[PDB]
Amino acid sequence: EASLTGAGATFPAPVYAKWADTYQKETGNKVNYQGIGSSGGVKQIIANTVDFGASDAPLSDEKLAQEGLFQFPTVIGGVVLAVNIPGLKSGELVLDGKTLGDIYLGKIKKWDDEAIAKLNPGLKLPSQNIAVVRRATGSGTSFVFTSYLAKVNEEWKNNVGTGSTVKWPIGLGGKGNDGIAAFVQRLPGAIGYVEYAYAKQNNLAYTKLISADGKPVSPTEENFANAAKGADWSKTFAQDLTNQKGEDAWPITSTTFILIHKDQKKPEQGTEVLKFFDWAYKTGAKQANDLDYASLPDSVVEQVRAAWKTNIKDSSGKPLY
Ligand SMILES: [Cl-]
Repeated sequence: EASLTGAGATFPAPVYAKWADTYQKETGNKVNYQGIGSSGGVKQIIANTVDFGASDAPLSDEKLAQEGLFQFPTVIGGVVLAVNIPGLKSGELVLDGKTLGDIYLGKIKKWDDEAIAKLNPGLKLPSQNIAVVRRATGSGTSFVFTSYLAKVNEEWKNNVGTGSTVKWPIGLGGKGNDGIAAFVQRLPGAIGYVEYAYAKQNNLAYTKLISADGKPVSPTEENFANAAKGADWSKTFAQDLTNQKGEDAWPITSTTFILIHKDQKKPEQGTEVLKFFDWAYKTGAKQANDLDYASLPDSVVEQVRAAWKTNIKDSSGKPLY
């Protein structure tokens, strides 16, 4: 029986927590996961204060080598826009990239604006003020969201850019994916970006979006998976899943990563960390789908196992997988 600690991204916390609970019920091993945001996860693993870190933003090959870290992907999720709009039911409103960016730039202030009406011919939109919400500190969800905005709105790209943190043009700060969810729920007229599970599990309304190919698409497990169908995983785990071509490709999709040290000074802990994740790939797919996270293809989990044998070892150089 092992006692393990992980910390980082809130984007996948719902599935890591469920995996952890089930794993304990079946093997007795205990995994404690702290959802503190991707930046804190990177800082904590580098500081050796946790057995494993978690970040939705991938570290470059050079940064990994500099810190003696190894990175591997777990699941595929999707970022959606949770909204609190009077009269409209969930999934009713459609936004495109350009207009979404204009809302986040503060150019569009009301829900019945001409640009939103044009995208929604049949809807009776309210004259409600839009209340924009965003993340309070360094966030992996913010990284994928701003990575998307920079591709579809040039003004955003040139003045604000992409990052785990950016100089937000407008918007109240919410802490964690759960904080943005709670803000949307209490604020009539609100719009906030969150990983899908955070909107669905809290019964929040969300919008549809226009794919890179120009078609309206709904956010679903299958549609997040579709956005990764063209990913050449064999080249690198650090795949960009925003604004991808293809039928029913959710435009704001992303995978997420686990970081661990290659030279394990507590080899028993590392050995157990790998067993937890392997068990998850082997048996946890139903738990991931129940939460609407798409599973990585078997080919990718095989890449991860092969890489574990080659990179994770004790101080004498013995492989831990
Ligand atoms: Cl936060």
